[PDB]
Amino acid sequence: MNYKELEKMLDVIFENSEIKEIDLFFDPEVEISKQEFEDLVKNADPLQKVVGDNYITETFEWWEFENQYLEFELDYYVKDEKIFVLEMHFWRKIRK
Amino acid sequence: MNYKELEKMLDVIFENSEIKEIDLFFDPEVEISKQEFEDLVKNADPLQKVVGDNYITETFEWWEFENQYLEFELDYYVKDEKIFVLEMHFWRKIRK
Amino acid sequence: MNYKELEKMLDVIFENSEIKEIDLFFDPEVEISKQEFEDLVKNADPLQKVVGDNYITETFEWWEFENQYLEFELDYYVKDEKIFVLEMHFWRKIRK
Amino acid sequence: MNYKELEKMLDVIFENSEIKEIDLFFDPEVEISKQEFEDLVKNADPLQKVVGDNYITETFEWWEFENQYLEFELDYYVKDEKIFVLEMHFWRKIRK
Amino acid sequence: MRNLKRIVMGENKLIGLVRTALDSITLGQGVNEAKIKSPQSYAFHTISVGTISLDICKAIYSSSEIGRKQLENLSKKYNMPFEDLWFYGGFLHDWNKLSGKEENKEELTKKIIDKLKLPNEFLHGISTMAEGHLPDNLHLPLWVSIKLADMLLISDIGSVRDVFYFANSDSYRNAIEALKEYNLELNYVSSTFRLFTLIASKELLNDVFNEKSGYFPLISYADGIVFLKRKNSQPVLLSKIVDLLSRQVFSSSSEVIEEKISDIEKCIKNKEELFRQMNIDVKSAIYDEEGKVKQINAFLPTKVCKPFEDVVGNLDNKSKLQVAREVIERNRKDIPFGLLIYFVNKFSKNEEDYIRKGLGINEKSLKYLLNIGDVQKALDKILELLEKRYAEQSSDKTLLYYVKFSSSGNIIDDLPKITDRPNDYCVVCGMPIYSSNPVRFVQVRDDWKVCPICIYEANLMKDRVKPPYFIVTFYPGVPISLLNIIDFDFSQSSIKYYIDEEKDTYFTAFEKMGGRLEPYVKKVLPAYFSSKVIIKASEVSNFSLSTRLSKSELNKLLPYAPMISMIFLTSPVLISSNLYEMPIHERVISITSTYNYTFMKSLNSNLLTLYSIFAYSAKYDAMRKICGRSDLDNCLGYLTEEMDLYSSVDPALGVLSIGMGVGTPIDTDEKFFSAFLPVSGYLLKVTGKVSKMGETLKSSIFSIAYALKDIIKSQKVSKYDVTGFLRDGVDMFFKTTSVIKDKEDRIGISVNAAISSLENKYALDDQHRAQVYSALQDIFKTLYSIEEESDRSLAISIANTLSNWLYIAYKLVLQG
Amino acid sequence: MRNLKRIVMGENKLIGLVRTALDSITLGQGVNEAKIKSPQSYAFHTISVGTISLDICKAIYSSSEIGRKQLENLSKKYNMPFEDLWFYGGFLHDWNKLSGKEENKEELTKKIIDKLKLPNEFLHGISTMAEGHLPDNLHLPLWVSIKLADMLLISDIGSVRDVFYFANSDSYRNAIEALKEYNLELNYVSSTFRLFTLIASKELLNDVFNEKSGYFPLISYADGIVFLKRKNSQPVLLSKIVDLLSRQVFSSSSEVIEEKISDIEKCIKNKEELFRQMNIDVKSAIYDEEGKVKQINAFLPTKVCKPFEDVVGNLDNKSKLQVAREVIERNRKDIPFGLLIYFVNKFSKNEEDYIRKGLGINEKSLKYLLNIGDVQKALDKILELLEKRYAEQSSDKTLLYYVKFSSSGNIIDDLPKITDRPNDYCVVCGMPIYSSNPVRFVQVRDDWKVCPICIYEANLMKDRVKPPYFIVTFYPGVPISLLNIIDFDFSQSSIKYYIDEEKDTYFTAFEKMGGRLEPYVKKVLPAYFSSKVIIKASEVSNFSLSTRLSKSELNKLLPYAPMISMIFLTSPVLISSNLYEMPIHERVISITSTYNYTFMKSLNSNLLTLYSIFAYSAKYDAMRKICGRSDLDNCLGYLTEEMDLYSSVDPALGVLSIGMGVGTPIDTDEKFFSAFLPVSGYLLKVTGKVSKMGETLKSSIFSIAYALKDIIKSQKVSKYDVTGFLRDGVDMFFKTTSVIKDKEDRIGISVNAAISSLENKYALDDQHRAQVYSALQDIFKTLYSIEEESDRSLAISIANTLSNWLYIAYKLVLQG
Ligand SMILES: [Zn+2]
Ligand SMILES: [Zn+2]
Repeated sequence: MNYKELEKMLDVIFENSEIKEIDLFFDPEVEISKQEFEDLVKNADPLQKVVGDNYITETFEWWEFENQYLEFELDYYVKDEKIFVLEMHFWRKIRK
Repeated sequence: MNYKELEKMLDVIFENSEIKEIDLFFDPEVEISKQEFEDLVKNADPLQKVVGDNYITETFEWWEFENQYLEFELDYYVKDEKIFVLEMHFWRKIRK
Repeated sequence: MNYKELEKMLDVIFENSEIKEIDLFFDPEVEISKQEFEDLVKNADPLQKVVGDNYITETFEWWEFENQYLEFELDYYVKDEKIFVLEMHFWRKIRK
Repeated sequence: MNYKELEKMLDVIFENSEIKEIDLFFDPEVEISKQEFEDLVKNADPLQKVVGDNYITETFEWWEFENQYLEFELDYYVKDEKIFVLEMHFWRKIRK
Repeated sequence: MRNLKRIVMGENKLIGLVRTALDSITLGQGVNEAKIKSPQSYAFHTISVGTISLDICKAIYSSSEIGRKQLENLSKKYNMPFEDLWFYGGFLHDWNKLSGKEENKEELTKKIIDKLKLPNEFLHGISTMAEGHLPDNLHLPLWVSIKLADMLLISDIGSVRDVFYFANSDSYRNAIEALKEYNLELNYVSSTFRLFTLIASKELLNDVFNEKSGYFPLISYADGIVFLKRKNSQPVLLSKIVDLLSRQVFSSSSEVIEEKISDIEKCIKNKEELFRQMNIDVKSAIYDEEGKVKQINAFLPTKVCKPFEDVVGNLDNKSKLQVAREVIERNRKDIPFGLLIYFVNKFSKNEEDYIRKGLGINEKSLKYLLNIGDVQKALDKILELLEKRYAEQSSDKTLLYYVKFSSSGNIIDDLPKITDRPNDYCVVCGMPIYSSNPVRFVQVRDDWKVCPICIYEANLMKDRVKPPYFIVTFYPGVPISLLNIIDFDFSQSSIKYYIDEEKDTYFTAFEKMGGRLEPYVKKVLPAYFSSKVIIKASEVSNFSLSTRLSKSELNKLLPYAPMISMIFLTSPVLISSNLYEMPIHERVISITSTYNYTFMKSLNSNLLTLYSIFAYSAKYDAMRKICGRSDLDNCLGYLTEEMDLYSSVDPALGVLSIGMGVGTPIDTDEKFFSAFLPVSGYLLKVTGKVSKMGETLKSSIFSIAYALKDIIKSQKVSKYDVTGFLRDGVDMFFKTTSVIKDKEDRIGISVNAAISSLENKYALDDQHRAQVYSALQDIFKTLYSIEEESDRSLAISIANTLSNWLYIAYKLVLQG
Repeated sequence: MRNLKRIVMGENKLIGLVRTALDSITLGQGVNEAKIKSPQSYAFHTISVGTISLDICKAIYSSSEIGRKQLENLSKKYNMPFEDLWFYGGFLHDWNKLSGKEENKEELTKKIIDKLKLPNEFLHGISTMAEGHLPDNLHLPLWVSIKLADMLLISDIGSVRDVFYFANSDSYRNAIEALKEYNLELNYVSSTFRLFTLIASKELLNDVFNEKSGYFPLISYADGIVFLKRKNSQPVLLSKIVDLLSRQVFSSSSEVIEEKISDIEKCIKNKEELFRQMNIDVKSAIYDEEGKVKQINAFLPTKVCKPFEDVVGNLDNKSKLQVAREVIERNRKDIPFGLLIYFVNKFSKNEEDYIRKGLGINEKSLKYLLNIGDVQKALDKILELLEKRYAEQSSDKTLLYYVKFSSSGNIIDDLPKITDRPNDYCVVCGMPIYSSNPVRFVQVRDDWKVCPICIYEANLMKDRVKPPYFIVTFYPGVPISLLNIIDFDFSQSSIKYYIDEEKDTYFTAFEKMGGRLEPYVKKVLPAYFSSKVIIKASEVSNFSLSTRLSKSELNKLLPYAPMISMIFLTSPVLISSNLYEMPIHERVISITSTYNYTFMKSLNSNLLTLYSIFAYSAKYDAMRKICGRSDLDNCLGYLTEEMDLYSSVDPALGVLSIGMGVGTPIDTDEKFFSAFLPVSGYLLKVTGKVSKMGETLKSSIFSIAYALKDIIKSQKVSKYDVTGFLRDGVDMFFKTTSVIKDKEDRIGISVNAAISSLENKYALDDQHRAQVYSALQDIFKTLYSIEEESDRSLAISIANTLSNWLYIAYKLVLQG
């Protein structure tokens, strides 16, 4: 799967707050470069990283206009300096 | 959010077969017409329609290739011929 | 695992109304008799039975109090009058 | 909910490997003491803790006979030296 | 709902009969008040009639060969189990007579006979046996048992002797003459309620009035028990009654006696090296190296040595001997001189009682006497002292069965009272004291003393029957075969309060409240002879309850009061700190304590009274989540002060009482979203039926809330958005320029100001605003009526209460 | 599947017609081989007949007023759109004639006319027009267009002139005589395939043979194009042909010319301070302070200064003038002396060409000449030099249209060849060189030179047409109105290979392969006059492809070969490094390269040949997951070495070729569970139909795998558990004591040893082991036949391959 088409879908999630949560799973894994992955979270607030047995889990969040945040979680692994993503998770949370 | 935005996210799901499963949840509901709902279904096989207390759930299926089918179910409600979609589910199943 | 073990876990779910939702997944499947399956249902209202490709899904509902109902659905299959349960779902819904 | 009855249910999960995964949610929260919570994980291998905005998430794991592990995750918060649990998660994983 | 299979465990044949009858009747159908004369519920009276009818039939079956074969034929005719025919016969019979109240509408009886899965041919006999005479001669046992049960449970027979006066004079004579032919007599034994009798009454029904001797206890009436006598059976003898009940006192606990033994070992151990050394060179141990002789407090430290007659004086006479000999046998091999010095010198007021080998020497005598073999002389003088006191305290017990346990159908084996010159009278209870020892050391004028009775009551209130108490009385009486059956179990559920008048039956709501039916009741203390039953509060809640009854902790035990009532078939409940606090008497039940809040008032029906306190249980369950461990007592006080004030104008406002003035934190988001939402739909349900005002308020708030989400089709609301337009109406309604206005103008201007502030923020419809305007009229119509009554300073506090409830209903109609 | 609405974007009326026809026919139905004489598919021939019939009808419509109104009546009679009537008429007509092959079974035509949603009355005319004569006189345009399209596409008309010989002599004469009456002639122009003609042929069909001039191109046959001539239209003139095609050479890119300008600025900048200082005191700059005079390499550094006639000598004559004047205008205001010294002293082989103001002084002349105004004399001598070379290189272009672009239906405007004494001949292509300058500096014997033609071909292979190439040819020809329509897009999908013979139609599999139909084709280079089309491999894969064709990188471009074939309507595909590599000729298509592996052999049907390489695409997609970035080239080699060996005995074993001997890591769990499972069900599907052996193997492995999970009802299996009992049979089958045995005994003992080792671990059934025993016979029966053929040392390697496939099928039957 070309990252061009995945970004074509993720832009709708960033631009539509009506999207409360989205859980998507890839099979086979989608490969992206380090620059493509960094360009997605370049403007994010990193939260955690979990070095699993054979899957790296990271969590990020952004802030939106008010008390509303956009959460992001993904599981991935690295091979030959490309990033293979297992699954992605988005959901919006409101809290102080 | 209208179908013009949701169609941009659905075109990605239909083209890329790597997406094994994706779950969409809306708040508020996405408003679509009965015509746009018919065009999203006309080529799929319907399998089940159940009328909940206030949420009618309908599922469909496309044949992709070999023995892999793309299934798709909805949670929505209707008023004044307008269709408000609560949530959307897509997943690809190996069917004998 | 037999119904003698599963009944010890179900007695807790029926007594304590604080359990809002609980999902059970078996591997391998829990083997129960048609009689023990009938005794787990005889007092509930059946709502839906659908026959999957190899997994028949049936759901039931008890009235607890006021407008709160305990719903319960199954995923199972039958052979030689033996019932093998794939998974179990319990949740309590406010129904008007 | 008395912890006596919750432990009556959790013992079936520790003693039946056929239970692949269980996700249960409490509403209202179940209150237990620090000793009751420590007695559950006294023999566990702690993995992580996440100090959420108003919910503490912890993850534990045990080892079982072979390459099979039993995972545990729960979200909770403390008030008046009692522990109020929001939800619990169990699942069994096999890996080196 | 518990496992429908696990409730059937320990299936006594009577338990399933009561389960089936309660499972058949609707909850709101058995809770209904029976008659105007006394507080009786349909569930309590009908179950009692069937229970007594079951007992009388089993008595006839076990006593007469002719009644046995007659009941066998009567059972085979309808093809029903014997005890099922006997129980349901009286149960259906009582429903057919209590339905004589205005409704006739006998149609209800067909639903019961259907769910019981019984032939209607059986109902054709009952409906002609309740009124009319026998179906035929074979139904004579049922006619006798049921008519007797119907007699024994008239609205207020009120006394044991009134049964025997109703007996021969009225129309009940024909049934007793036939009971005579079944060789069964009627009999009764009157008794007075006392603390020791509460624990000991169960053993009398097993070792005296048992079926083996042929007495068959039936029912009690607060002044005695009513049972039977099969002819030529042995008479009820007082000798075994005194033999059993004095044994319950003269049988101290096997670990309490171990503690009194340890109290002795605590002293003689403190100077163990001296007592062990005294086995040789006594003159070197008793004398001090600096002077003459040591005194005994240097060997027997006063801080740790309680005198023996004060240690074991709390027990009985036989238990003192077991204490002395077990202490002697346990420690004679180690420190026999410590045992000698202890008993000889630490015997409290009877200090000089050791004259045997009593040389009269003050302290030097240890050098001038023989060895360890002399210690047994003390055990002999202990035998000669306690066995003599035993005959005196057994006589102190006897007068209770000469004066109190009286007015009986038993005969007296006891020699009369005159053991001349009773040594004293008890200072609290008044019973004559004859034993020479007792003095008032409970833990112008000279000395006061107490009898061995109310010291045994103290050893029970120390642990086994410690206050406070839940008390529930029955009118006119309660079957004994039903008292020893009903139990409860709150340990797995704590408080539960959700009940529906008709969606579930009585038994479903019975077990939902934690009610249990077990062959051996263990959490309940049935005062048999008192026609009442007492619940120890420690077995209800796990809170560290006090010994009295604090008004702040009454707010904590009250959520269990209605549950206790329903478990005991909807009967009046009293919360008290002393067993002897007497109940106050209406056609409806009452939940009361030493000091009654206004929200505990008994509404016009048992169903509404239960809902009134069940509403408080739902609020208590929310404050449990809100306020902390230390703030809750201050929180429940501010709530109770408001409920007691709102219910003083109408109980529907008592249901809506939550606070929401100031008091404890006014912060709304910390209170509504956190706890009160899951119980709001139930509190509103209770409000809509406790009064006509509450029905007007419930329908008006929902008619606005339904119209609010219909206009505000988005969840973007603030707290001020849905409540602001109403607050502008309340401000208009209470400012002094509008308070002077006429009634039709003051309500008309305020509702116009309410809709005017609403339409400036959102768009209404011409046909849609009319229902909001009509509901706002009814709201301000009630705000005027609760200002005619009461005060402006309270109507404003109620308006703020109602204004916040509108926010609650808006969040409640979106829950679906 | 793409959005069924977004494919319709850019809807050329022909595109929807081809989409509808392909959507109507089954995939395995259009892929079918047409006739035995030449490689043709049902999809290619029938679509071509309809496309040409559409072109001839639109030509008649646009050329004759009488045919226009005749087509209007014919369209209104059936009530169909004009072009829909014209296209589907020839499409259905060709299916009705190609079905003459043995099956008659004309029942297939009813499915097509139904899905097209067309009246069967139209089919009644076609089924009587394909055989028989006119339905009536009004159908004359269809009879002409379709019979001409049927003629133009006979299995191998093979040549442009063969059309005009088939024309008048055979039965096709009646259609052309009627085409005469529609004032439409036939015509053709022969041309030779060349690299520059590949990019330039598209412009000829737009600026020469366009509809505006009335020529209507139809089809090409590798030796020319066939078009039409409406009577009294202008003749095809060579003057505009040479005018347009020489312009494509004499139009260097606007950024390539900017680069050659920057190559000049790179030199004159290196010593900018000296050229700027030369505006005054030239004698102080040209002379060195230590001696006499400096030489020009101190001002014009050799490392950075390429001579001008070598810099811009790669471009054309007009582009050299634009380079010189743009460099002059850009830098005259700053360093005019650097511009002077550069052109005067760095002009390469024509060094002395600056005689104008050429004092003959070697280096001192800068002191002895006039100022900046003299620089324009160089621009004049550049104009007089390049405009003269322009007339010589335009003459060098002309002979291509005198000798190669020949055998035509056009007239010659050009003056004949004799520009006497051609200066040389090209050393590679052979065309005569006349311009005085060119020498072979491409980047016994004296000097070799090259013409301006194949230097323009080099500037195209540098970027625009860089090798390698996918090449697909058509037999006997391909419609031109279809070449400029077909395109592809692999950028969003990469490789796709899942096809079903009948579950989806041709168009579904067409778009599934990434095929596109667009009005302006952009990723495809149609060699029009060559009846073939060339695909640049850089627009297929994103890999850094080499300039030749490595055998290790052929394994990487091959997964795209079958996709290219299907997109171009199932036509033979050739992978090559040079455009001019000529195809080898069977009734079935062939996928080939310079060196052919055995697994690329063409099976007995186009469907099986595609499955043969589609099986390799599935394996390549798994190795993509397994081996790393550097190991993959070594991985694909070990796989290809096995496939080429297994397919040498049977192609079904080529489908089952994966490796699993040793070679690259034998670790099975790292290979099966990681990549090969999702494609195993497809590889087995291909195996069960490429040969009778594969059908025997597929049914036997599944019959064991189905029976394995039926016996081993648990997932507790190890790798050795499901494969061990078979390995014990293979060991029994190949040990030298049993290899000598007779055929019926060697297979009978090995299957007995297989089931014996199985029954010792698990329990079988009497009726259940028979199917396992019968399948093991067929397996070892094939292991004997692949030992009769081939070797024991290979049959063991195949046995290990089959033994691992049993583990694959066991994990495959549990996937559901
Ligand atoms: Zn006393
Ligand atoms: Zn050349």
